Amino acid sequence: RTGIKDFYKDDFRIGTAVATATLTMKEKKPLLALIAREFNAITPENCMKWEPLKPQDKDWHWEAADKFVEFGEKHKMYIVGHNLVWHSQVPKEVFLNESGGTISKEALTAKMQDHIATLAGRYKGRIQAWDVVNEAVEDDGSWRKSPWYNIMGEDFIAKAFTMAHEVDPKAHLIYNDYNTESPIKRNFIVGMIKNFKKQGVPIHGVGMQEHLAIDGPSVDEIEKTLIALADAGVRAHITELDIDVLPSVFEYKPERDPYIQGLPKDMEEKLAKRYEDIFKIYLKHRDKIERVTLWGTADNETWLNDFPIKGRTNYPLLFDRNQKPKPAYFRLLDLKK
Repeated sequence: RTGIKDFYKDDFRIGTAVATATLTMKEKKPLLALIAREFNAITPENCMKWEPLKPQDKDWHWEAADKFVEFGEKHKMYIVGHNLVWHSQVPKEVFLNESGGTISKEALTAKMQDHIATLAGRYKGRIQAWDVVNEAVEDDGSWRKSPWYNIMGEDFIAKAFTMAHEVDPKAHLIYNDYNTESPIKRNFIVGMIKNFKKQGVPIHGVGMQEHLAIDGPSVDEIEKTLIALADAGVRAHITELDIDVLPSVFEYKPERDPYIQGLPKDMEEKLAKRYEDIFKIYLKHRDKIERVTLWGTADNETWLNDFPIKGRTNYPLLFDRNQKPKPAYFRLLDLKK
């Protein structure tokens, strides 16, 4: 019982996000060992996305992704495949023909299916969960006007899952999305999910990205999302969990980056209290959740350091800039003691 994964077995798997640099650099070895000690599930940050894996939709770059999957099997990880079909980080050449004007519905369908057949096929039986479709719902309670939707309709989701289930029938198919605590967006998602599953579409689970803030959203809305998803027939997945502790709502300002010198004790405790309250709800509905994954291991590798404002110093994860366990981490351990 050494890592946080051992404390949370019999409940749900504790995962993290693995960067490409961690796999292709020998000086990032301590990070790899740190992940193997603490987590029992992994998710590729970028190496399995369309553009980084297949730039201009031409030649594949399996190298980075292969080292990821191999690392997972080397430690018996719950390997998650990140993004088969996403609206972002996808080459423009995909949504256009050989002219190239706007591609047709049938031709684009072939591109999506060929991509799935190749990507999911290469790691068939070696990947436990796939992020089939991601962020298909607009935050205003409607369909996202992506090229995927505007051309193939909304049924591109139904086809992506169907194709993936044919390619790798043992993989747990997942629909991922953010802002799932927003009722108007959550209702649209659950409704969409229920409609597809009724039509035979193999949707096994729905992923909550859980890009939460230090203040909100509340644990009540988080709980309601868990209940709504459970009643939808799918399994709950926490996919990209992180806690933004910086003032939000861009241009850099000395006042909106007030923790350059470090994170104060009252902030460390407010963050510890935050993570604790969230996991309290997770443990309450442990039978609904299959996996809880934090988007990164240490604070130095978070995307929130440079987004939405570049140059800031953020503390969203369980480990700090020096790979040391933060009070929030131990706070989560005490829950299972």
